Amino acid sequence: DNLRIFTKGGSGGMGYPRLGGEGGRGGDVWVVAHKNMTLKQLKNKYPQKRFVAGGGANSRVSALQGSKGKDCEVPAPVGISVTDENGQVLGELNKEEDRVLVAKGGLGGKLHTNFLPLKGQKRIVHLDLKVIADVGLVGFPNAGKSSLLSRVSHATPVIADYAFTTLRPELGKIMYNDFKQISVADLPGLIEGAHMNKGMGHKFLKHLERTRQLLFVVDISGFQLSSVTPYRTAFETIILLTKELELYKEELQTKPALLAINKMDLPDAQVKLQELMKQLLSPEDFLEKALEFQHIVPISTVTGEGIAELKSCIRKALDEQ
Amino acid sequence: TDYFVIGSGTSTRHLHAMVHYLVKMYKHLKCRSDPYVKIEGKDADDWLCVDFGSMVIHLMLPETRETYELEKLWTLRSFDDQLAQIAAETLPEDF
Amino acid sequence: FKTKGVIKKRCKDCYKVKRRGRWFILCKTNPKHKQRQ
Amino acid sequence: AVQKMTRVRVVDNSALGSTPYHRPPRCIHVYNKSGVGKVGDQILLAIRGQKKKALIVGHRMPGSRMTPKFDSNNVVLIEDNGNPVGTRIKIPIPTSLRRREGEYSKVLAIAQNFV
Amino acid sequence: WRECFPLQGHDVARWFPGHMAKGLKKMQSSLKSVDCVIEVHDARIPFSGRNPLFQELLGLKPHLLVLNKMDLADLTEQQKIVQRLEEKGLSNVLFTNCVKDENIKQIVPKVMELIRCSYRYHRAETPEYCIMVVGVPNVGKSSLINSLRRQHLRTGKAARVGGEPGITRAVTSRIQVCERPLVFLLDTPGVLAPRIESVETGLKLALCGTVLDHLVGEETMADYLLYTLNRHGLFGYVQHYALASACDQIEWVLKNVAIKLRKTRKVKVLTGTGNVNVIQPDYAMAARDFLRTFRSGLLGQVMLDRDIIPA
RNA sequence: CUCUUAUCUUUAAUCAGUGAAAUUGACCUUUCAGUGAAGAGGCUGAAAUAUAAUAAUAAGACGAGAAGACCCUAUGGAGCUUA
RNA sequence: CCUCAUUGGAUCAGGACAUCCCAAUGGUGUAGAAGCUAUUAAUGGUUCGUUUGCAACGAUUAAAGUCCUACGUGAUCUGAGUUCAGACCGGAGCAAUCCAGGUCGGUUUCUAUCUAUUUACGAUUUCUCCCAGUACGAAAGGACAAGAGAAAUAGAGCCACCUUACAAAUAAGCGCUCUCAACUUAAUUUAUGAAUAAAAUCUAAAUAAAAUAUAUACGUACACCCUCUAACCUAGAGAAGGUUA
Ligand SMILES: Nc1nc2c(ncn2[C@@H]2O[C@H](COP(=O)(O)OP(=O)(O)NP(=O)(O)O)[C@@H](O)[C@H]2O)c(=O)[nH]1
Ligand SMILES: Nc1nc2c(ncn2[C@@H]2O[C@H](COP(=O)(O)OP(=O)(O)NP(=O)(O)O)[C@@H](O)[C@H]2O)c(=O)[nH]1
Ligand SMILES: [Mg+2]
Ligand SMILES: [Mg+2]
Ligand SMILES: [Mg+2]
Ligand SMILES: [Mg+2]
Ligand SMILES: [Mg+2]
Ligand SMILES: [Mg+2]
Ligand SMILES: [Mg+2]
Ligand SMILES: [Mg+2]
Ligand SMILES: [Mg+2]
Ligand SMILES: [Mg+2]
Ligand SMILES: [Mg+2]
Ligand SMILES: [Mg+2]
Ligand SMILES: [Mg+2]
Ligand SMILES: [Mg+2]
Ligand SMILES: [Mg+2]
Ligand SMILES: [Mg+2]
Ligand SMILES: [Mg+2]
Ligand SMILES: [Mg+2]
Ligand SMILES: [Zn+2]
Repeated sequence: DNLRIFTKGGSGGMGYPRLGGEGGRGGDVWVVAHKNMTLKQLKNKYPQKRFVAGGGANSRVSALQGSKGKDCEVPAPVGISVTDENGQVLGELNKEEDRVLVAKGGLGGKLHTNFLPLKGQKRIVHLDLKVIADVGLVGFPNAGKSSLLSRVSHATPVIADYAFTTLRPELGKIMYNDFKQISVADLPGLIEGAHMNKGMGHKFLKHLERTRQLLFVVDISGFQLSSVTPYRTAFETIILLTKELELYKEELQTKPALLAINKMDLPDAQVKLQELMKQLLSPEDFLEKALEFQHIVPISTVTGEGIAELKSCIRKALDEQ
Repeated sequence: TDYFVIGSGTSTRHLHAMVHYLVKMYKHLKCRSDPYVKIEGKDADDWLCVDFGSMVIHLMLPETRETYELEKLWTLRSFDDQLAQIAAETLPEDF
Repeated sequence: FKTKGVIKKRCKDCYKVKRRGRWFILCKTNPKHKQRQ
Repeated sequence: AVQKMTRVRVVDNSALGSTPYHRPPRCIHVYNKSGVGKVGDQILLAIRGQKKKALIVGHRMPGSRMTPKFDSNNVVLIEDNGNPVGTRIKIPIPTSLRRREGEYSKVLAIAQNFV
Repeated sequence: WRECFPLQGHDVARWFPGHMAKGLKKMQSSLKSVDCVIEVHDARIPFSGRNPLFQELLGLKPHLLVLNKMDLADLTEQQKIVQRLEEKGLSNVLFTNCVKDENIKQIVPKVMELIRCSYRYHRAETPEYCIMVVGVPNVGKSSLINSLRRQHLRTGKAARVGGEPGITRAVTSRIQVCERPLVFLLDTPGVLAPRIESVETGLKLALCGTVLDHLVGEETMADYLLYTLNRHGLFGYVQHYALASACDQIEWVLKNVAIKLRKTRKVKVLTGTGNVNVIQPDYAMAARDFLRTFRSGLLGQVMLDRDIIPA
């Protein structure tokens, strides 16, 4: 849903000397808002991604002025954000009837001025619908997010046994007795830091930016996860999660979020769950300000215990904002 | 029809679910000799009407129910307030 | 099946046959590789 | 039989028709493969600068035996989604509309008198 | 009193006859021999109509805008109009009344000075300054030929001036206008656009008389007068038509106007027992006369484009 | 006009009387493909084919007519205007 | 130094296929649904208006194909244009006049001699219902084949009703009824199996099948050798044909 598109502006028609006059401005590319469904059409149908515009007609005898060129248009999903190849946001077609001069048609060739012809501008433009889910799932590897999504919905999520798995987030809409559908997407387990784009990186972390709220899975087994030798406690993991989120974007931390305890089935996990109750809330033996939303519910995905309880809390927060 | 039924629904999604369930049960529940019933108003987003052989069911949203006021017309056959406002006329020349 | 003037194999698995008066290159692994003369 | 350019009588209580206007509505299109329109056939009116869908509920042309021939070409206005524009119909409507293939239950609900 | 004119479901005003197409070809072929191009327009409509093709097709030559029919328009904010027109890229604009030769002298000096800045290339040696006038129908485009024909040459009318649109059909030959600068004018048929922008602009563009009224009916337009006339506050129709008091309903005012003018028709109405022909007051005739008074300026000065110009 | 219909009169048609006109190299006067100058009943190669009427249609015989149009020619005219 | 002049429509259509819809298929960045691309196929069909002088739009449709027939077709009809006799403006010329500049007005007739031609057929498309709100799909959304029912149009007929006439015993449509079989193939897909050690290979190898549109193998219709003074006829221009206790 983060495809890319190249375009080329029409070239300017060359003028006709001895008072023939100007040449038609080359055709320009205007991305035009239409039915939101067009995104599937754009990426798949008309696979050639180069949108080119007709160059303006050359000035003819009798001093005919140029035809002004033939424009080109891109139907796009509503709510799309138009960004440059470099990632700079040119604009967003948030509303309908929102055309954008993405590419510039070649300046009309004029013999009287300095330049006889002029070629049209061509560029790479990213047009992307990064998943705008109602809430998003952010967790470290082996958290259990895919398993959590597996049971709430019927999505057959890829289960990440090892890190760097489930690279593409899987969108799942959660049905409710109220007939309200809530879209939840599970991205892959993220590494510590990632401000330098290490490993998985923060490239997929733009998907969370779109999501209105954040869902935090907290694997109890992750507590004191030896790994190479970080041995991160869940308390540490949350602190790292808050810190890394702030570095990537300050607003991400401010955005509404919920907490989802995982892997509480084991009796030791229940003892750790009491430790989880201890960690955060009241001050502990700390090893900046950080945020605790307190929308934390104790559940175990593998046993499917307490899953129904969490569902309610999520909907309450959603209906609120 | 023998019986006229009007029932409100929470939302458009709920309306579709109720209509589909009734038709599914209708086919299952005997009616082997009896013919089939169409679902009308699918193009409409707030009012769906299904006409069985001897019963007619209209499912609509609260506002649509309030505007049309189907209950009043059939309860009060000729004394409905909206009907009362509809008078008769003739066509005389202007002088 | 594209009807082209010259038939050329595009992969190892592609093989050639002479059916119904014409030459075909048929590839089981990749059906895109099918050509008719 | 209703055709293109016929003059029609709106038999609703809807403001679009009810309001007295010097020009009656005229049919612009008949939704059939046959250009002719009979009872139960939709048509597109040109009513007060607006293009609006409508349904024929009676006409002056003779039909098959045991059906009612009206003295005016009667029509009801329906919204684009198909819901009737007006909420009441006090003029008799033939009962054939029930069994004709199409969606007529909504109009029948709004009609008190049947002939 | 109403709040906003209903525009839902109404269609756009498409006129675009064939002569407005064959004409556009001749105008293109005539670029050879045109030093400057003059756009005439209706002062009541500063920012509407305005066939975009003229800037596009005829943009090669330098341009000058002459807002005509200034007498029957409100120009209290003329200063404001210039400010925004400067933003549009129309540095030089002229207001002129053709019938009473208002400000028509100034046009030729500006055309002279305007041409001096430009280049002439192939025609640099010709001593005759030939310029060309274009615009939408019934803007005084043909009249402007005559007003300058007399103001300078003091000779007389040379182009057929008519009330209804479409009088001048094809691109004609040159018409001599002045002797000292030796300025000739090329008269061309009025072109509107292949596609007007909005239903309202098209509705306004019919008010001033730019498009044949029967293409709009003359009944979805009379209503527009009452709206804007009441909205703008010009309560003059009451006195002119001796109406009881201000109103905002066509069926009522046109009922009064029809009675005042003693005009009635025999109209077929369709009742429930069959068609009947009944004598009735002419709603159609009143709409025409109500329109024809407005356009004659006896109902007051108007600024149809208001709150669009200020901004 | 959608979308035509019925009736009566005229004409038509059959019987009786009278009796023209343009037109006509000769005709025992076919279809298809080819050839040819946009071109074929008649030429080349295939094919079709008892003989004569009566009443209908108008694709063709570059169908028939008129002092029609269009360009060019003549050391052919004529009307009109002049510097 | 400048330049510039046959074609619409109506009626009836014959044909090409370089296919617009309908039908059979290969591939896909084809999950379903929508699409894209290519092969095969000429089957029947391919709308009604507004402004228009060439386009410009509106509302529909399964689709509103592209071309050839001397604008296909004026001894079938019609509007322009070529283009004149009258008359105006604009621009020329001393004038007469003139302009490939505007505009308004404005008569082509034909009895058919020859050729040719004038008496059946075996249906196309669309929508709804069912399968089934299922298969599929995270949801959104949402099929195929199989099966039943409605219409529209075309073709062929009819008059019990209805309608319009003859202010007749009739004729019409706006009324009513009926419409189907495929032996024979193309793209394509299978099965068996050599050249070619395969437990390969659909085969311009020998073989076995399935699979568009077409069509006439196969059906229906027709089939009789036929008196005729005359009358009568739902038969007819004449002649022919039917009927006659
Ligand atoms: N004991 C226990 N095991 C669990 C629980 N939830 C998930 N797991 C186990 O965790 C294993 C590792 O994969 P898992 O973390 O579920 O996948 P993921 O959510 O996609 N991981 P990632 O965070 O990297 O995307 C799974 O195979 C599953 O058995 C739980 O509540 N309890
Ligand atoms: N009041 C007033 N009327 C004017 C003025 N100029 C022209 N008119 C009116 O406008 C009409 C003439 O229009 P005209 O000059 O032919 O303009 P046009 O645009 O060339 N005509 P067309 O529609 O054919 O293109 C007459 O009714 C005349 O009285 C003016 O300055 N004031
Ligand atoms: Mg005789
Ligand atoms: Mg012979
Ligand atoms: Mg030949
Ligand atoms: Mg021969
Ligand atoms: Mg004879
Ligand atoms: Mg002939
Ligand atoms: Mg000589
Ligand atoms: Mg001589
Ligand atoms: Mg044909
Ligand atoms: Mg083909
Ligand atoms: Mg002929
Ligand atoms: Mg004849
Ligand atoms: Mg003369
Ligand atoms: Mg004329
Ligand atoms: Mg006359
Ligand atoms: Mg003429
Ligand atoms: Mg003959
Ligand atoms: Mg089926
Ligand atoms: Zn291959």
